[PDB]
Amino acid sequence: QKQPISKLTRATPGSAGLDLCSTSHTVLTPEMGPQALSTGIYGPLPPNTFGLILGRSSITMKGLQVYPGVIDNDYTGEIKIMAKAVNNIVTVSQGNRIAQLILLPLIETDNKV
Amino acid sequence: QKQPISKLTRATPGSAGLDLCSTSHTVLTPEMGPQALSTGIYGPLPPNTFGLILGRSSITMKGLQVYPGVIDNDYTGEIKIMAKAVNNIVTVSQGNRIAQLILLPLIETDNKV
Amino acid sequence: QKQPISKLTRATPGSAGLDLCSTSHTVLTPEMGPQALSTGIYGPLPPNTFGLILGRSSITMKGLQVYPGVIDNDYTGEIKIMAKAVNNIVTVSQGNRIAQLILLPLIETDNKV
Ligand SMILES: O=c1ccn([C@H]2C[C@H](O)[C@@H](COP(=O)(O)O)O2)c(=O)[nH]1
Ligand SMILES: O=c1ccn([C@H]2C[C@H](O)[C@@H](COP(=O)(O)O)O2)c(=O)[nH]1
Ligand SMILES: O=c1ccn([C@H]2C[C@H](O)[C@@H](COP(=O)(O)O)O2)c(=O)[nH]1
Repeated sequence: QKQPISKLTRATPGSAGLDLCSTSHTVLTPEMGPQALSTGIYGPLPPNTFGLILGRSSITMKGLQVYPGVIDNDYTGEIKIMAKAVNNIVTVSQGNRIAQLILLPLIETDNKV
Repeated sequence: QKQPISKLTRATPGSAGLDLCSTSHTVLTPEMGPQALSTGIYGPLPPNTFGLILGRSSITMKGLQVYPGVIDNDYTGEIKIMAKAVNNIVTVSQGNRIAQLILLPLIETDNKV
Repeated sequence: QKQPISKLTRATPGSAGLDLCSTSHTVLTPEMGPQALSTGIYGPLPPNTFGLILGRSSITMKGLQVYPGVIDNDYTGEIKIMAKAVNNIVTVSQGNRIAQLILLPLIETDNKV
């Protein structure tokens, strides 16, 4: 876009996740293995939070696996969805909502950096 | 059931997850792709929390993949486990503990709803 | 090791995850299904936290799936990474960073234990 994370929207007031759509039309087959789908949405995240990319249930049930992804607080690049056709040929259309971004507290530890 | 989430139990005091068993006997093959397993347990969740469904390690190691699922705070339907046989035929018996529900803080943002 | 979790390091100040490497050389094929990779790193976790094991994006994109794993607060054994070659033969070398440990708040409920 570059579009910030503040332009994502959430389905309902109770929704845990911010919806992420692909900006591309993409056809995916099982033998293709993981593919990085474009979102046009960019990091970074609110202070003291990090992000988790997870699939939507309807999409997962339709045979498209989204691999859990961690977005770091200070990531400033494009948020991509890591996706794979499980059994069937899977077609993603431009603007389909394919994943969700969940925001979570970033816990501070003394681990060396 | 309908059974609320307050009837789930946790393995040990330190357990992060609430145990979820299937209420059905189900046989799963790899070529079947994702299947939604019944739990008889229903949303909604404590205030300002959302839920994450994840597999148990022993089950995952036995060849049954549970796909991460997001339960929204205000979801009032039945919590299903999205499961797939990875390589082998997998048999689930009634009342086997197949997944776990982890509760997490729901972070409020200004994103449009 | 036995090495505590306090010896893990994080890539950048903003990194959500603590890096986990395999201590073994391991070759993984798709027909092998899930394998538990050794880390030499042991629980337990900071008070009132639990742990989530997730893959790294580059590794996932290279065809190695890490299955999400839950580390309980009071787990005192070795943290293993549950991994599977998706399509291709995957080779893991000693000390490759293959996964990440994310720490999360442990929410207290009244569920029976
Ligand atoms: O599903 C994902 C996973 C990661 N990333 C970006 C954000 C992360 O901050 C960065 C580095 O990822 P890791 O290799 O640390 O997981 O890659 C994504 O866009 N999507
Ligand atoms: O593994 C899952 C994922 C989702 N849901 C229910 C709860 C969610 O609030 C609802 C909508 O899911 P999403 O499509 O937003 O992920 O479906 C489940 O029961 N199990
Ligand atoms: O990916 C994983 C998942 C689990 N465990 C260990 C830590 C958990 O506390 C313990 C029991 O796991 P569950 O069966 O409750 O998920 O196994 C791991 O080392 N790695």
